[PDB]
Amino acid sequence: NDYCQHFVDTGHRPQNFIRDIRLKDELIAKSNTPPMYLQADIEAFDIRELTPKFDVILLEPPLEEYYRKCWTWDDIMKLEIDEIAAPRSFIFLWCGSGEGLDLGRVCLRKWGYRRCEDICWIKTNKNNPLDPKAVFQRTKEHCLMGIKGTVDIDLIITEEPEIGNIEKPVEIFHIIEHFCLGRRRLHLFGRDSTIRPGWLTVGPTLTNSNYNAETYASYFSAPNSYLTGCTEEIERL
Amino acid sequence: LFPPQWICCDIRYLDVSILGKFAVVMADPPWDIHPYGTLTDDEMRRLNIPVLQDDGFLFLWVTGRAMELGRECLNLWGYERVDEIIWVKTNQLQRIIHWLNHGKEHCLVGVKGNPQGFNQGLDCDVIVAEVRSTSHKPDEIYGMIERLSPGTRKIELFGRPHNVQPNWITLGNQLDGIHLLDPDVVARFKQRYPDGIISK
Ligand SMILES: Nc1ncnc2c1ncn2[C@@H]1O[C@H](CN(CCNc2ncnc3c2ncn3[C@@H]2O[C@H](CO)[C@@H](O)[C@H]2O)CC[C@H](N)C(=O)O)[C@@H](O)[C@H]1O
Repeated sequence: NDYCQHFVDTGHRPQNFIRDIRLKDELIAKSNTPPMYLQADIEAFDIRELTPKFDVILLEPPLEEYYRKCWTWDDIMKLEIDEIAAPRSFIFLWCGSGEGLDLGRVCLRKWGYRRCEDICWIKTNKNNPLDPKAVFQRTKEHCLMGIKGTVDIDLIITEEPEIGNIEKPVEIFHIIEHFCLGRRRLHLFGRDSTIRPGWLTVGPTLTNSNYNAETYASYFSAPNSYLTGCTEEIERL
Repeated sequence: LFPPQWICCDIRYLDVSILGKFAVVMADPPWDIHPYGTLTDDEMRRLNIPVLQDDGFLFLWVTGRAMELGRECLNLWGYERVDEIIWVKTNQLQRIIHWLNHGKEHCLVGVKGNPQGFNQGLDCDVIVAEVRSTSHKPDEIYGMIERLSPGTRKIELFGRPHNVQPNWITLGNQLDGIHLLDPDVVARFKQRYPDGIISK
């Protein structure tokens, strides 16, 4: 059965027809720092104030293409991500499906990472059967994984969200957390709706803030400076 | 011609200028990713892709670090990457098969020049199709390529015998001999290769 032909015939995307650990999530949840968040206009904001250096950065700038303030790849590329990333650390960069697939890789290289996974968010249209340069209908987005220093699959499948909904699948958080990469986790351009235990969310649309660098850093003082996020908390007194 | 045509060769040494111009180029190169016969990064860069097209599309399979290197070659060869096809690899029951398990392979889409009269936007950028033998890419890509550019000349690089299709010329070192029917090509091949085959 040719699902490409079927989509030409009927409009049902080929991905519509793809068919179809607990203890770990529990250790992740016990290990999680309280959610912390900070309203900041990131164009105007000195990210160096975000300390300590992060083990994981999730970067979700609002691209023009999500809306059919927007950030161009010009703005993104000028972010000083490398000044807040721990010497060994990871980045997850949402790149969309256009030129971001190329310009996001330049970014990763500019900030000192190499790509090790290309995670694809494939969008079904079961409930509802173009860029000028596009050759094809674009039905997916890419989240690039980068590493600097020395169970899950690289696909997320969900239904296409309603128009004007720019939220990315919460599954990206489970994939990141299941890598057990460290507990300093930063979400740049997160939102009220994305705040989440074990994460520091920084974005311009947050309506409240509770971030305090000293308080935040106290979650990772000894004996907890090197925990992976997937181990039992270290016993005290 | 129109039926399948092919040329067993080493694509490094074939004077591909004898083949003329194609509306679409597809390639599945044996990138030297860190087992069974590869091309070095420099050999890949030096491939004489630029003579194959004036205006049209390149389809370039990539995996691993070829995702970045293939973008280099793609740009060096004179293309702009305008799309990226994802083949979701399934079994016969439509279930998906370092840090993450890989459920897919990638096919970069480059444009060169200004193509006109292609039916852009008929297919979507996701393929869902059954894994066959190792490295055997899905046949759906030929239907997508045919709807996009019906009846035009097309050329596949690093094809195996099962890759040969109508309107395509397949080059690869595991093809059986030389099978050419387009008289223009037959004439240019006999001029350049009177005694049959050469190197460097
Ligand atoms: N100098 C030369 N001149 C002319 N021909 C040459 C020259 N050298 C070599 N050849 C011939 O090219 C052909 C190349 N085939 C190999 C193409 N690449 C790849 N190899 C290996 N794994 C690949 C891969 N792609 C994707 N994966 C996936 O990745 C994982 C492991 O990496 C796995 O999960 C894989 O699944 C082309 C296949 C052809 N499209 C089909 O559809 O069968 C083959 O015949 C060679 O002799």
